Parts: sequence; C-alpha cells; structure tokens
Amino acid sequence: REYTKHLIRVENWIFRNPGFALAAAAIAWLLGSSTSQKVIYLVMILLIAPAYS
Amino acid sequence: REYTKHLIRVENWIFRNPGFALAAAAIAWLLGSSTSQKVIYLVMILLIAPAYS
Amino acid sequence: REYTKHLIRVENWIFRNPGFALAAAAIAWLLGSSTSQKVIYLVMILLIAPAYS
Amino acid sequence: FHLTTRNGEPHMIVSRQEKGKSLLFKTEDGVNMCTLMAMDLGELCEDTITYKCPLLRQNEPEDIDCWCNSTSTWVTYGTCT
Amino acid sequence: FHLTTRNGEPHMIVSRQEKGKSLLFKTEDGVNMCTLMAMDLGELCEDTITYKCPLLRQNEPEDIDCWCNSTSTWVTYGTCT
Amino acid sequence: FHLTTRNGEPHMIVSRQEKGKSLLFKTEDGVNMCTLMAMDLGELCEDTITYKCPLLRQNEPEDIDCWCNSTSTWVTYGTCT
Amino acid sequence: GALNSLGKGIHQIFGAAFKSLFGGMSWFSQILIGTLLMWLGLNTKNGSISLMCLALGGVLIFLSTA
Amino acid sequence: GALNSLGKGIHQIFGAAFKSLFGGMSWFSQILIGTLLMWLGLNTKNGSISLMCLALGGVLIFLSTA
Amino acid sequence: GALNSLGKGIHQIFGAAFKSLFGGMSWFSQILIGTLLMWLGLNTKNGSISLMCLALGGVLIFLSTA
Amino acid sequence: YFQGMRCIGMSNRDFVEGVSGGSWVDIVLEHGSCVTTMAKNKPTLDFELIKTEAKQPATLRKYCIEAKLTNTTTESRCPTQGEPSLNEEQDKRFVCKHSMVDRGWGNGCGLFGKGGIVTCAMFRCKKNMEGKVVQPENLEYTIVITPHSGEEHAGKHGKEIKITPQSSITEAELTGYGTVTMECSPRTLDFEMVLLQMENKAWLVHRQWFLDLPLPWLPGADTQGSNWIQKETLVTFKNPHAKKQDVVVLGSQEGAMHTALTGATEIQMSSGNLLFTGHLKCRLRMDKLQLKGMSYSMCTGKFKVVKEIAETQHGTIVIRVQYGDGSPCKIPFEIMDLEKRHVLGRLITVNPIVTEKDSPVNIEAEPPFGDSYIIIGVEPGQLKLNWFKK
Amino acid sequence: YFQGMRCIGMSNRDFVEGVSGGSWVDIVLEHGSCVTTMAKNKPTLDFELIKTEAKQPATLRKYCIEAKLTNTTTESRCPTQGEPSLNEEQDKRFVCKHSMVDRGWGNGCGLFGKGGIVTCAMFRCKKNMEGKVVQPENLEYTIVITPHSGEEHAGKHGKEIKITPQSSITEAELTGYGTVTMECSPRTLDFEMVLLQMENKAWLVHRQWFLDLPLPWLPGADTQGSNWIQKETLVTFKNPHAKKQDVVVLGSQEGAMHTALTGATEIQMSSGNLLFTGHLKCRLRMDKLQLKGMSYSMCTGKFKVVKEIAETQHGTIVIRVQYGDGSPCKIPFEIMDLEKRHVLGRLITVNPIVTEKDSPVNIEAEPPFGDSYIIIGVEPGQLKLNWFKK
Amino acid sequence: YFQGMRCIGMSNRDFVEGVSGGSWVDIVLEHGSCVTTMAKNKPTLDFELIKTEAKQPATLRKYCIEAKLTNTTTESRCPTQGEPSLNEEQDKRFVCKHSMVDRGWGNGCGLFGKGGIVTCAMFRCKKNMEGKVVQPENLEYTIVITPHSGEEHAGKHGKEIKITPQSSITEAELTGYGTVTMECSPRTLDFEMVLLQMENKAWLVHRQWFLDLPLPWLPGADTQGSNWIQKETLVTFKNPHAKKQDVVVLGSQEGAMHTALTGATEIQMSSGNLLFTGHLKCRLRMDKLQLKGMSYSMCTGKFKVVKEIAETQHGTIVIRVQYGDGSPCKIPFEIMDLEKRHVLGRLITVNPIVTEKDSPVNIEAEPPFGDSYIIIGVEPGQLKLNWFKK
Ligand SMILES: CC(=O)N[C@@H]1[C@@H](O)[C@H](O)[C@@H](CO)O[C@@H]1O
Ligand SMILES: CC(=O)N[C@@H]1[C@@H](O)[C@H](O)[C@@H](CO)O[C@@H]1O
Ligand SMILES: CC(=O)N[C@@H]1[C@@H](O)[C@H](O)[C@@H](CO)O[C@@H]1O
Ligand SMILES: CC(=O)N[C@@H]1[C@@H](O)[C@H](O)[C@@H](CO)O[C@H]1O
Ligand SMILES: CC(=O)N[C@@H]1[C@@H](O)[C@H](O)[C@@H](CO)O[C@H]1O
Ligand SMILES: CC(=O)N[C@@H]1[C@@H](O)[C@H](O)[C@@H](CO)O[C@H]1O
Repeated sequence: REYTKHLIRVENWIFRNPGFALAAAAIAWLLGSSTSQKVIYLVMILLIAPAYS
Repeated sequence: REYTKHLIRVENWIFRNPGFALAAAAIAWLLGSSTSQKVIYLVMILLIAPAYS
Repeated sequence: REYTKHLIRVENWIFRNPGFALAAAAIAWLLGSSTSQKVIYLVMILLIAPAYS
Repeated sequence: FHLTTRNGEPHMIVSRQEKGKSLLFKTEDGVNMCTLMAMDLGELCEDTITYKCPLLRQNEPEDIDCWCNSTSTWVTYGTCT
Repeated sequence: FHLTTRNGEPHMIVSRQEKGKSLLFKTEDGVNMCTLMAMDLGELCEDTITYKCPLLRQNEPEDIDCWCNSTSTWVTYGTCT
Repeated sequence: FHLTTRNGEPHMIVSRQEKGKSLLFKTEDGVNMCTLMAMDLGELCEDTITYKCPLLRQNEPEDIDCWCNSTSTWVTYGTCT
Repeated sequence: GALNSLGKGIHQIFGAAFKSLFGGMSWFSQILIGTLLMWLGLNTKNGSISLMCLALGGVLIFLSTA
Repeated sequence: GALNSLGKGIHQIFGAAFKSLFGGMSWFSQILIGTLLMWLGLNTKNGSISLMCLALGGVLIFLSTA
Repeated sequence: GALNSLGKGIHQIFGAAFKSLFGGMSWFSQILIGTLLMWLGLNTKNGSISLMCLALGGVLIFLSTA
Repeated sequence: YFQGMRCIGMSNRDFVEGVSGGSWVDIVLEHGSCVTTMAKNKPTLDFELIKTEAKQPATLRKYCIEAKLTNTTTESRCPTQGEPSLNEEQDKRFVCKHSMVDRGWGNGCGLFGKGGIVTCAMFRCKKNMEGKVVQPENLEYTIVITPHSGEEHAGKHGKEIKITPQSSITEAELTGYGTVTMECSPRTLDFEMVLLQMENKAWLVHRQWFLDLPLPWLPGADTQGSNWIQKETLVTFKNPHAKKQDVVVLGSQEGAMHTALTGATEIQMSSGNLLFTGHLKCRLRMDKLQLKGMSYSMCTGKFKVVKEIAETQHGTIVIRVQYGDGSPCKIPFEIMDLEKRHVLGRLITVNPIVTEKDSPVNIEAEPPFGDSYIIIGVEPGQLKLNWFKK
Repeated sequence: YFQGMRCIGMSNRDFVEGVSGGSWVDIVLEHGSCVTTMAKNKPTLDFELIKTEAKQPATLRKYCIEAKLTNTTTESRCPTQGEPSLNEEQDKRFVCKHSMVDRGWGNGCGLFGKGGIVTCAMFRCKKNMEGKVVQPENLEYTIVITPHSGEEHAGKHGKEIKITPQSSITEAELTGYGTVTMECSPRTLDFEMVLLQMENKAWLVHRQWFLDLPLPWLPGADTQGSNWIQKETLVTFKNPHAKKQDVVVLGSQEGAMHTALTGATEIQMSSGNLLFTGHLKCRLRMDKLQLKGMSYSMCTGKFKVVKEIAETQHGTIVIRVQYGDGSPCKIPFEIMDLEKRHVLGRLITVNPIVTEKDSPVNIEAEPPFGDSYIIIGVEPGQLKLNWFKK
Repeated sequence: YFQGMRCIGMSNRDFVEGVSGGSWVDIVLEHGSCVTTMAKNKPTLDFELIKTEAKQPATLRKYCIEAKLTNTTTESRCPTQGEPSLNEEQDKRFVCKHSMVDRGWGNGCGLFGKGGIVTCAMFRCKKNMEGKVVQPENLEYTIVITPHSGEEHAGKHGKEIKITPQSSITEAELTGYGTVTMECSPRTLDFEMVLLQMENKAWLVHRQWFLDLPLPWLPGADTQGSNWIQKETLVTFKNPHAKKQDVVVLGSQEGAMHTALTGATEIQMSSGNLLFTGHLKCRLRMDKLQLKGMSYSMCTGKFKVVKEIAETQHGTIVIRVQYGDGSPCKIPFEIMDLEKRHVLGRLITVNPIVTEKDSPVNIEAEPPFGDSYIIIGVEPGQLKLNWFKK
C-alpha cells in the first residue's frame, strides 16, 4: 500500500473537484511567468491542493 | 392553317411587288444608321409593308 | 600524235635544262607580285621557254 | 498363342512362354511360319502392342522383328514382366 | 548353352537357338530349371548383356524375364540379329 | 497380261487379277520369268505407271519391286482401285 | 486540282451571295442596275470603286448570255 | 489514400490534445466554456483570434451531437 | 599506335612537298642549295629563320646518306 | 409508266441549256445520273450512261489452277553410262525431271554408285483462269437518249446508242423529233493493270503480280491449251528409286486463289464481257431536232387531274391530266401569278400534247417560288390550280 | 463461457449506435472482427462474418496431369500407296500420329523409299486437376448475430444466417428478442482469375496462363473424362520403324505443377468448396427487436462477485455476479460518482437478468473515466464497488 | 620461266636498299608479298615468306565424339542389404551408375522396398577429336631467298631456309654469290586459344569453351585411349528393373560438332601440321655477298630482243635478249637520254650475263620517267631501243 497511498489520494480528490485545477493556471500564469518556471507552480499548486499542509 | 397563315401572306405580296424591298434599304440606311440597329428597320419595314396597320 | 605533240616537247626540254625553271621564280616573284597573278608568269615563262616564239 | 483375326487377316496373340519359338498355323494356302524376334516380348497384360508381320519371300529382313513366309499376319503381345 | 561360372555361381551363355525353351542343368542340389523370357534375346555377339536370374520358390515373377527354381543363376546373351 | 513391245524390248501390260502371280512369257532365249512385287498395283486405268524390270542373275534385289531373270522387261499397270 | 478545288470553292460562296443580293430580274431590269454600277466605277473616288466597276461586268455578262 | 492517411494522422494528434486540455464535462459545461471562446474570436485584436474563434466550433459541435 | 599512325601521316605530306620543291639533284648539287640555306638561319632576322635553318639539315642529311 | 420519268426519279439530275443557237452544249455523263437538256423551240431530252464494257480485250496469259497426270514413265542408267532420256521429254504435254539415284548389283548394275534417272508424266490441265488487258479504246459506252415528253406506257424506249473513244461523231435519230448529234470522250479509269477471270467471276489486279504467279501458264494467243510453261509448279517429284519414281500433282488452287484475291477490286461481268462504271464528257448539237406535233390545234376542251399533283426532287412538279372535247391536241399550259397577269415559271415538258382520249398525259413543269396559278386548258373550264413552292 | 464473450475478447471491435429511431444503422463486417450495436430500449447485439465461400462455381477446364497408355497399334504402307489409316484414329480416346519411315525389300515392299506409317494408343488419364471460375454472385457469406446478454454456457448460439449478393433483405429471428432485419453488399475481391484445384488443395491463378498450360484437357461441362484434347502433350512418339513404333507417356506432372505454383496466393477449402476472406457492408433495422425480460421484478436480494472484475480491451469491464433472495430477476445495476449523486457510464449488457440461483451472470459495462461506484443490487447489501478507469 | 620472275609478277613488292655499307637493312615479310633488296656492287635479292606452321604443338585434351558399348552387366541387392558392387566398377574402361529400384517377392527378395542396383558397360571410343595449344615459339617460318638474275628455266630455286623465333642468326648460302646473314622476329598472332582437330580439318577456338565441352575426354599426354573421363556424357542409363537395366550410347557427335563450329576461324593444315599466315620483321647483312660473274669479258656481239618488251606493275621493264659473237659474257646495258649524253635509270638485274648461245636472258630495269634510250650491246649493232615511261 505504501507505493500508491500517496498517489491514490490525489487521483481521487481531483475527480471530486475539477475546479482547483481549472483556476490553478491562473495562479500559475501570474506566478513566475516563464514556461517551466511557471509550470512547476501548476504542479506544486494542484499537488498542495489535496493536502492539508 | 394557323402556322403558315401569317407567313404565306408576306411570301406572296413580295413576289407581286419586288419594289418596297428595293427602296426599303434606303429607308433603312437613313434610319438608325448602325448595323443591326439599321437592319431591324429593313425587317420591320418589309414586314409592315404587306400589312394594313 | 596531235594530242601529246605539244606537251612532249616541253617534258623533254626541261629534263635537259632544269635551269630556266630554277630562275623562273625570280622572274615570277619580281613580276606581278600577287599570288596567282605572280604564278601565271611562272607558268607562262617556263612555257615560253622551250619555245622559239 | 491364340489365333484370331483382324479384318479378315490372321492375328496372333502371343504369350510369354512362346518367346524364341517358331510360330506355326495352318491356312488354306498351306502352313504358315511366322518368326518372332521381338526383344521386348513379355507377359500378356494391359500394355499390349499390336502390329504386322510382313510376308517375306527370298528377301533378308530389315528393320523388323516379325515376319511370316506364306501369309502376312498381325501379332500382339504384352511387354510386362 | 555353355555352362560356366561367375564367382562360384553358375553362368549361362545362351545362344539364339534356345529362345523359348526351358534351360536345364544338373547341380549337386538336384536339377535346376531356369526360365528365360527375354524378348530382346538375339544372336551371341559383342553386344552382350549379363545379369542374374533369381531363385523363385512359390512366388509369381514380377519385373523380371529370367528366373530359376532351385539355384540362382547368372545369364548372358547377345542382342544382335 | 498383254505382251507387246517398247523399242524392241518386251513390255507387260499387267492387270489387277495378276497381282501376286509369277509372270511367264516365252522368248527366243528361253522362258522369261518376271516377278512383280508392286504394292500399289491396282486396276488398269488412266493413271498408269511404266518402268523397267531389270535382269537379275544370282543377285538379291534391292530398291526395286520388279525384275526378270532372263531378259529385261518393261512393265505397265494402273493404280486405280 | 487546287485551282479546280478552290475554283468551285471561291465561286459557290461568292455566287450564292450574288444569287441573293442581286437576282431580281433580267433583260432591261438586269442591264439597268448593271449599267448604273459601271458608272460608279468611272466616278466615285474612294476604293470601293474597285468592287463596283467589277460588279457591273458581273451583271452585264449574265445579261450578255443571250 | 494520402488524404485518408494523413486524415487519421492530423486528427489523432490534434485530437488527443483536445481530449486533455478540454474534456472536462458536457452539456451546460461544454457549451459555456465553448460559447465564451467564440466571443474571443469576434473581439481580441491579435492573431490568436484565428484559433479561438475556431476552437469554439470545435466545442459547440461536440455539444451539438445530441 | 598514334605516334606511328601520324608518324607516316605527318611525313607523307611534308615529304611529297619536299619531293617536289627540292629534289633537283644530288652530291654537289644538293649540298650547295643545302649549305646556303643554313646560312640564312644564322642571319636573316625575321622568324622564317626557324624554318630555313631546319631545312638545311633536311637537305644535308639526304646528302649525308653516303 | 411515262416517258421521261426515269430521270425525274433520279436524285442526280443536271439541267443544261445552250446559251447560243446552233451551238454545241457540253454535258457530263455518269453512271446513276442523268442530264436533261433544253433549248428554245426544241424538245427537252434526257441522257443517261447505262453501260460501260470492254469487248474482247487482249488475253495476256492463261494460268492452269488444277491438273491431272497420266502415263508416268521412268528410265534410268547405271553409274558411268551417262544421262538417260525419254522421247516424250520432247513432247510439250509432259512434265519431266532429271535426277540421280543410287544403283548397284541389287538392281541390275555392275558398279555401285549414282546413276542417272528421268521421269515424265503427261500433264493435263482441268481448270484454268485467264487475265486480260483492257485497252482504254475498244471500251464501249451505252447511252440512252430519251425524249422528255411525258407520254405513257406502264414501245417508247429512248434511242440507245453505243460508241467507242475511236468512233466518229454520232447522229442519233429520235422517232418524231429528228436527230441529235453528239461526240464523247472517255475523259478520265486506268489500264498497268490486269483483269483476272476465275470462271465467270473477275477481279482487277496489278501487273507483275499476275505475271509472277507460280502456276503453269500459256501465252495469251494460244488455242492448243496443252504446252504449259512451268508445270513443275503443280507437280512434285518424290525421291527416286533405282528404276521408278512417283510423281504427284498438287490439288486445285482455285481456293488458294480466291482467299488470295480478297481485297482487290472485284469486277462485274456478263456474256464474257467485263463491265465498269465509266465517266464521259460529251458535246451535242440540236440544230436537227424539232418539236413533235407543231401545227396541231389548241385543245379546246376538258381535263381531269388524274391524281395527286407530285413534287419532284428538283423544284418541279408532275401534273397528270387526261382530256375531253377534241383532236389528239396541244394543251394549253401556262403558269401565271395569282392575278393571272404575267407568265411565271416554265415547262420542262414542252409542247405537251394528248394522243388519246383517256390517256394520262404526265407533264413536268417548274413553278416559280411562292404562289402561282397552274392554268391547264381553255374557256369552258380553264383549270386554275393554286400552287405554293417552298 | 458466457454469451457475448467472443466479441469482447476480440481486439477488432466496433461500437455502432443509431442516431435516429426506427432508422437503418450501417456497419462494416470483416473476418476476425466483430461489431456491437446498441440502441435505446433495444438489446445490444454482436455481429461477426465467419465464413465466405463459393458454392459450386463453374468448372472451366479439366487438365490431365498423369496418364497411361494401352493397346498401342501400328499400321504402315509401302512407298507409292498413300497414307495408311486405323479406325481407332476416329476413336476420341486414342492419341495418334502420322509419319513417314523408310521401307523396302527387307520389310515387304517392292520399292525402296519412304512409306506412310500411323500409330495409335489408348490414352487413359489417371490424375487430373480442374480450374474453376468464381462469380462474385453465388458467393455465400455466413454471419452470426449474437445477443449481448452475458448469459452462461462453458445451447445459446447466436443466430447464424447465410446470404448471397443476390438474396433479398434478411429477417433474422433471435429467440426471445424478436427479429432483426438486415441487408448486405459484397462491397469491394476480384474474379479475370481462376481457381486451380490439385486434389483438395487450391490456388488462385491468372487466366490465359491456366488456358495456356501444355497439358491434355477437356471442356468444363464434361463427364465422359475420355475425349482429351492435345494428348500429345503427355505423349512421345519415338522414331518409327518399318512396321512398328513405340509410344511412351511422360510421368506425372503433379510435381512439375506444385513447384510451379509456388508464389501464387494459396486458397483454403473444404467439402469441395473454396473459402475466401470476404468484406461486407450491411444495414440493419431494430424496430422489431425488444428486450427479453421486461416486466419482471427488480431483484431484491444479494450477489457475490464470482471472481476478479475484468478489464476488456475496450474501456469496459465484465463483472460476474450470482444471486440470493429472489425470482429469476432484473438486477439493479448503476454506475455513479463517488458521491452517488448522478449516474455515470452505461451498460453494454442491457436489462441484465438472473435465470438461476447460482448462475454466474456476466455483465459488461462502461465505467466513466476516473472514479466511480459500481452499485449492484438493493438495500440489504447494495454492492458498492469502487472503480478507477485509466 | 626466269629467276626472279615470281616477285616481279607480284602486286605487293617492296624495294629496300641500305643507306650505309656493311650495315643491317630492315625488311618486313608478309604472306603473298615479296621484298627486293639492292646494294652497290651486290646482287639484288628477292625475299618471300611462303610457309608458317606449328610443328608438334602440345596436345591439351582428347575428346571422344563417338563410342560403342559392350559387356553390359547388372547387379542388384534386396532392400536392407546395402549397395551392390561389381569389380569392373574399378576398371577405368567401364561406365557405371548406381541407382535404386523396387524389389520384392516377385524377384527374389524377402521384403518389398527399394534395393540397390548397379550397371556397368565397357566404353569403347570409335572416333575422337583433339585440341592443341600452339606456342609462339616452336612456330616455323619458311623463307625463300631468290637471286634476282633473270636467268632462265620454264634447278634454279632460291635458297629455302626454315627458322624459329628461338633459332639464332641464319647464314644462308646462295650458290655463286656467297652467303647472306639474317635474323627474324615473329613481330606481332595470338595463342589463350586452342586449335581443334576433327579428322584432318582444324579450327581455332577459344579456351574454356573447349574445356567445357560435354564429351568424354583424356588428358593430352595419354596413349592408352581407354580411361575416358565423364563417359556418362555419351551414355544414357534407362530406368532400372529389379535385376537388369539397359544402357544406350548417344550417336556420333561429329555432326553436332561441325554445325557447331560454323563461325570460328577455320585453320588449314597438312601432314598433321597446322598452317597460319605469319608476319615477320627481319634484318639482313650483305657483307658476305658478291656479284656472280665479275671478271669476265664485255660481250662483243649481238642480241635479238626475244619478244615484246614488258612493263611490270612497278615502274620497271623486263627485256628478253639472247646473244651472238662471244663467251658466256657480261652484257652492256645502259639507259641514257635521247641524246645518249648522260646515264639515266638503273638496273634491278645487276651484272646481267649470258650463260648460253640462244638462252633468253631476261633483264629487269628501271627506265627514268619520260623518254630514254635502252642501249643493249656494243659497236656492230649497239641496240638503241626507245622507251617512254608514263
Ligand atoms: C510358302 C512357304 O514357304 N511354305 C512353307 C510352309 O509349308 C512350311 O510349313 C514353313 C516352315 O516349315 O515354311 C514355309 O512357310
Ligand atoms: C527345387 C526344385 O523345384 N527342383 C525341381 C527340379 O528337380 C526339376 O528338374 C525342375 C523342372 O523339372 O523343377 C525344379 O527345378
Ligand atoms: C535364264 C533362266 O534362268 N531361265 C529360267 C527359265 O527357263 C524358267 O522358265 C524360269 C522360271 O521357271 O526361270 C528362269 O527364267
Ligand atoms: C506346303 C505346306 O504348307 N506343308 C508343309 C508343312 O506342313 C510343313 O510344316 C513344312 C515343313 O515342316 O513343309 C510344308 O511343305
Ligand atoms: C530332384 C531332381 O532334380 N530330379 C528330377 C529332375 O531330374 C527332373 O528333370 C524333374 C522333372 O523333369 O524332376 C526332378 O525331381
Ligand atoms: C530353258 C527354258 O526356258 N525352259 C524351261 C521353262 O519352259 C520352264 O518354265 C522352267 C521351269 O518351269 O525351266 C526352263 O528351263
């Protein structure tokens, strides 16, 4: 269970709320404003989203 | 008879008088003075010629 | 005999004297001084040479 | 051999056991003696061959392995072994 | 025919006049009867052929024109005519 | 057959019914026997052929179907049937 | 022959046109309208004179058959 | 056929991208995000307008299946 | 061989011309008309000198057969 | 049924008229066409070239195409004794061949070796063909000159005349009208060619092909029909034998010939004569012709149009009429305008006349274009028939 | 083991659905593939084209490839006496040849020279091959229509129907659901070609090659099998002798043929019929189909997933379940979201039902992408099974 | 009839002369041509290459082209008992083959199945051909050196000498004149080729073709003529039978060979030797030659021109003359101008002399171009003959 236990949580919480993804890019494109450097946010955000920390 | 009755009358009256044709062109060439536009007369004249109207 | 009788005389007299030919060109090259016009001499001379006229 | 006919002419059905022996059969015109020299003469079977043995009077045979001396005869034999 | 041998085995030199007749020759093991059915058997000459006539006990012959019934024998004959 | 001549030489007009039989006719030099072997000998008609039968003394015949043994003779016969 | 080929060729075309434009009548009809044209050849000025003075002969000849 | 060869060719690539970027939902979800794009085609200014005003049709058609 | 092909080639032409122009006589006849040419090679001035000074050798050699 | 109808029914019909008087008029005659001539106060005539045939043209060569052989004889000598011979080898009716054949003791010779042999057979031709040469001259054209009267039949033939490019000017008599004089020229028909005859059926073939045919032949001027040249073409000599040799003749070549001529222009013929489609140019004079019937009375009576007026292929009409009050008479024909003021059109039938009471007298006339009155007859019932020519 | 499994296990599977009602739906059938059709309130069906064979195609030509000879007979005549003959030369079962051979005194002839000889042998074919012509029509396609129910087996065959491009629209009955109507077209398979049969093994060969084969043959419509054409192809006549001539037959050509056909497309076959891999385009109507089992009760009980839920190659799943409290009943299937608020996905198996207690009822369904709850059953233990589709 | 005439009558004749004294003079010898050499105070000589032949060239391979077979013997074993054998299978004069044949109860075997059989026949070649290899060396050229004297015949042969490209410088003696020394080189004739001999008739053929010929052969250095290689090329083994097998030999191949060589350059030959048309380059020295007859008297007498003076193909003349008052003497010949002042032209015949009274002494001379007097003899009747050379 330790292999998928960190992943499976995310793959659920998105299927419940598509939203935080939809606006994520807005947080992204307004943060760091360069390509990859602006992508790492859109991963970091959608990843910190299903978390409580 | 209705098919040739309008034509046959003309085809006679000319064979009786060649004349109105001979001078027709004079009426023609002095009327409208352009090619076809001067021909339509020489047809209209020789056609109104065997008529009473 | 009438065909070669005019020629054979010359073809002898030269074989006897090569000379009049050897100096002929001198008479030639100093007479008329153009190519053919200077050749006709060297023929006319060597031809009048074996003659008595 | 069985003596029969082929269009009025005598016909010989020759079997294997007759190879090498003079073939004699009576005919109105006396006794006929045919000579069979066929090297390929074998057993009577489906593979037959049939041909004529010419009459030969005081003439040496040439290009043939069958001939009679009194009356032309047809001959038939198998080639099986 | 002239009876000779080929490696201890009996050998028959068969001439033309024997075509069609039973070949008999005495042997320690009784009398031997060879049967020659060669269609091409001709005159003894330079063109010879030589081969063996197998022993055949109560068996029908197949694909052969020579066989004996008591002791295998070699046979030789010419094909000339 | 009708016996006539062709330039002093005897001439034989052979009909159909004589096929296969010895032809004999007397001559100052004894009796002459011609032999006719013509396979195509038929009925006397317009299609005749005429040729010579050579004299043959103790010699076998070769490439011929007619010959006499005492005096060369001409022969004629039809080929019709 | 070409000259004979085009002979009927150039004639049939030029002919029918003359069998329509003119072709009214004969005798004193043909000669008049004929003769008047030959006048235009002598006079006029402009080039057409080349055609008219010929056309007269065209008519007069057909009147000269007799 | 080339046109059929590239037909699946140009479609599968452009398609999957559309099966990821968009592809959230249907009905009143698809039409909205669809309809708003068609607005950008009328307005804007810059060239992208060439892509957006088309992308609307891309969405609206998938909503027009019915 | 080319060199042998043209060998008879360039020779037969140049040869016959020399069998006509010169070719008068031999011994003291050939050498004289020969020797005088070799003089023209030393002297002269103009280029022909290139041909004359050679032509002497042409003659002298035919006199040097012996 | 009436005289002059043949030409009216033809699609190819020329109308010729003389622009002078007593002058010559030219006309062109072709097979299948006719020419109608007219002149002031002269009858109208019809001319037709109906036949063009060569009479007894020179026979070039007779080719045998089927033969038989009889009395085949063979003679041969031994090696060393020269070439044998047969006297029939001098008889032109035989075909012979000389050869060499092996000989020897087996057939009467002392030596073995090649000997001379000879064989002859009488050659009898059973079927031959002959090619003829047609000379432009000696060709004979048949021309019919028919009076265009309209008289009836259903005894009135046009004069038939036969001429040759070598015959002089013809003076043809036309019963009742006088004579017509004419001369013709075969004006352009070729003859380095030849005409091959295979039993009443002929063909036109090129020369040098006819002359090259590999068949026995005889010079044209022959009558023996025996001394054939190159008989070996139909004969085959088998390999000889010491004293005999067979000779066989090929089979008929009529077939090999037929299926060999396919392609070449076939020529019709009859009575042994060859026929062609000729072309003539003629000139005729009518000064000796005159109208048949002048000086009669002008019919004073009635006519009933026998049947429906007919339109010809030549802008003309044929009116059948039959008297009525009178002698065998002239007819009053006249085509005028609707007002009967001036005369229009003209007659092709001229001086139309009636020979019998109840004798349909066909009349061909040319109505002007448009409207016209066809006035037949006189004052009891002058027959006004309206007509419109389109 | 269950009905509709065959198509689920296939990699080539098309899903088709009608965009209308009562309308025709088009589908394309191929060998090795299947098509699943669906419609509102209609059962889901599976279609497969399993066989394509030509039945009794016209036989073009029979070629003999192995023969024997019997009763060989020879006849010959002397030089001069024409061509000999044998009456069997008129018997179509014999092969004969005419030749010439030297003759002379040594063999019964009067003259030395060439003579005519003739030899015949009865020809008996022992092994032949035949080429047939397959007509596009008369081709017969076999199609199986299987109800996608999920029922079990391990008696439930799909309806099998055979059609021809000439047969009319088919009305196939599906026990329990009604009938389905469909029509097909062999829509693009070529036949100037020929199908060669060498003893139960066939090949497709081009024409004009088959027709050029140097072997004895007989026109297709034969049954005698005796009168072979061009027998000389398998027969060899040795040089003749004065009175006899040998004739030998070539050996079998089956081998020369086999190693000669390598390369040409081999064609399978059975029961004498040729088989091909066909291609069909069909249209079907479902207005006469209906769900089997409507008007039952909604199972009110329990199910135990027989075994591990399976994932198909088509974004679908197959859930085995077996009742439990109730009649042979309808099943409550429903795929919702994690919150059980809305319905997601759909069934491929429709109106899934239980026929027996302890009867594994396979069910194929399509879960939406991502997360979903598979709710099987009712309120004692409605079976919430989580599922994630990647 | 006179010495030196052969070369005068040849169209291809070269005139060579040494530009030095005691030096070597080069000449080119060809078949059909001759070369005439001249030098101050030396006799004029004629050279001709008449023969070029290879003597005993190495024999490469002997091919048998016709053979016979005798003592054919067969041996065979039953299935299971290995390969049979015959000791003659070790005798190189036999051709043998190993095969398999069906066996069984019908022919002396216990088992039915394939058995081993072997057959041999003595091979006797009756006619063969042989190809030889001609080496450039060992070729022998024959050259005739004839003194150009004009003497008569109708005993006076030119010296004949045979040389090889390996022989040393030749010193040929010419009776009466001394010796002439010469050396030759076969200066460019090719030999990877081969010369095929089919019974006294030969051909030049390429190698690898000769070596590939499918015929029995033997290595060149053989004399047995029995142990042929690849005899099977002329032998055919029929299908075997249980105890016997027939073997036949092909017929002669002389014909197949002849009509196979058509095209390849044919080579003449005689006495077993091959002949070619050679080409030589030689150098000769005349320091040991001298005039035959020096130190005689100058004929003081008369000559009568035997016949019409002749013109040769080489700008020269041949005058026949016969004494007259004197010893076998020198002749006074001299060609001058019309005035008899200077000497013109020259003699090809040198030191012309008379051997007998009434012995026509031919003399070849070269008159200058144009007019000249041919002065033969001395002061009773010095013979002034006018001559014109065109
Ligand atoms: C025509 C003739 O020659 N007849 C005899 C015949 O009587 C005899 O039987 C046979 C052998 O004995 O030899 C010939 O055939
Ligand atoms: C082994 C055997 O069968 N022996 C007999 C032999 O005694 C007899 O001589 C022959 C024909 O008579 O038939 C067999 O060969
Ligand atoms: C020359 C000669 O041999 N004469 C005889 C003849 O007497 C006899 O008539 C004939 C047949 O009987 O056989 C020969 O011809
Ligand atoms: C004329 C005839 O055919 N009869 C006999 C025949 O029976 C006998 O076989 C032959 C010699 O054996 O001699 C024949 O003459
Ligand atoms: C045993 C043996 O070989 N002796 C005899 C033999 O001499 C005889 O030829 C044969 C029948 O003729 O019968 C055999 O038994
Ligand atoms: C000499 C001669 O010709 N006379 C007879 C002949 O009559 C007879 O026919 C023949 C034999 O039958 O014997 C011949 O000797």
